[PDB]
Parts: sequence; C-alpha cells; structure tokens
Amino acid sequence: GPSGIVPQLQNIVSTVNLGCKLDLKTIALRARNAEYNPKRFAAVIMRIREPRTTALIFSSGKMVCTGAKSEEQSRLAARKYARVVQKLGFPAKFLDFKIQNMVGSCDVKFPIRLEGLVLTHQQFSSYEPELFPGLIYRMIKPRIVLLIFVSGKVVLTGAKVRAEIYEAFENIYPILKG
Amino acid sequence: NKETDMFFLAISMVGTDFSMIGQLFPHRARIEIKNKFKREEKTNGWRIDKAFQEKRPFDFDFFAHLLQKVLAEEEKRK
Repeated sequence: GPSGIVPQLQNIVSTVNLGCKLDLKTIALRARNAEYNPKRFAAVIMRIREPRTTALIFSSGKMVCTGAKSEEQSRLAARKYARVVQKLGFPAKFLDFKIQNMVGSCDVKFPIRLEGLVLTHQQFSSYEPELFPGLIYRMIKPRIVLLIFVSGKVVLTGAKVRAEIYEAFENIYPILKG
Repeated sequence: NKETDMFFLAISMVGTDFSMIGQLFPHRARIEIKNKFKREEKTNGWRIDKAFQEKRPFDFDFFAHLLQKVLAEEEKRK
C-alpha cells in the first residue's frame, strides 16, 4: 500500500484553438509579455506570473500553454491568454481545450539497485548510466514513461490525468520495494 | 548590482521580451536571461509588477547612450 508520499505534479501541457486568424507582429507590438523573434521562429511566446505558465501564439489560430501545477490551472492560464488575445483586438475564442501532457514525481525513501531492476526487467526497462545516470522505464498500463534513480526518487511523465500518475506509482512501488 | 538594476529597467521599458534584452546586452545570452529571471522572481515579484506597470519610454538612442555611459562608469569604478 501507499507509504504516505503522494506523487506531486510539476508540469502540465495543454492546447486550445483560437478560431481566428492572428498577426504575430501585431501581438508582439501590442502586448507587454509577448516575445517575438521571427528570424529564429515564426511564433510568439507569452509569459504570466499567475498562473506561472509559458504559452505561444501562432498565426494559423492555435495556442499552447504549459508550466502549470494542475490541469485546471493550465486551463485557467489558457483562458487568461485567450482573454488577453481577445482584448488585443483579435476575435479569438476558447475552442477545443485539450490536456496534452502532465508530469509528476515521487519518492520511496529507500535505495533502488538499478542493476537488479534491469536484470529482472530488461524487456521494457533500459539502464545506461554513462549518458544518463537514471534508469529509463516505459509502461503500457497506462501509457506512461518513468525515470528511476539511485536515491529512490522517480519522475513520471506522459499522463493526461493525475489518476494515471497515482496508479502508475502504485504499480511500480512493489517493484521498487522488491 | 548595477547589472540587475539595468535588467530591471529593461523589463520596465520593454516587458519580458528576453530576446531583445539579450540582443541589447553586450554579452548576455537568452539562457542567462531566463536564469536571471528565475533567480530574481522569488524576491522581486513586487519589482517585476512595478516594471510591468512602469511603461517607461523605450527609446533606442537614449537607452544605448545610457547603457554605454553606465557600463563604462561601473567598469571604471569597480
């Protein structure tokens, strides 16, 4: 069962369609937090402090946001960006919001011998300290990928909802323990 | 200290356009701009809010001239 350590999400990724054509130069010109360098890439970057997120605009009518601590918070950040775009004069809308990715991390408070983890589970766990100290572990139920380290801390990524990260942690905990 | 004060003046006049601030700084790269932001935000959340409210004139000639003068003065005195 659980050890009292609940995995905590550190990032969310989400996108939404603005539903209208936009001009990147106009956004960069009229907005304070907007960043635009067409010589490098054809998109505008947006930053706000509450939520603590980073997002982008594209002329084809697309918006992406990331950096939030929860999917509801990511939606709030996206809607704030949509409001900013609307008040800048574009006829934007908040259409087809989708959560794309969310990351989590946890710990077990005991060492994990990665040698044992690889030599019992070589079929889906890949271990290669030289380029990456941690052990890389992919899984099917749910479609998640993990990073397991010597200290016992684990990073979880690829989920759409916190339930997936929780159940992934519960699935791996008996493997981590023994 | 003066580098942080200039960085704060830049965030006042132009906002969080890290690319243009990096371009106008003599040497600082984008990743350094981001790292400075991450380190300062914790203690200077109020100051960045003041910057966002302080929509100071972003003149090219005046900003270049004061950049050069203050950089030279600091380098001399330091």
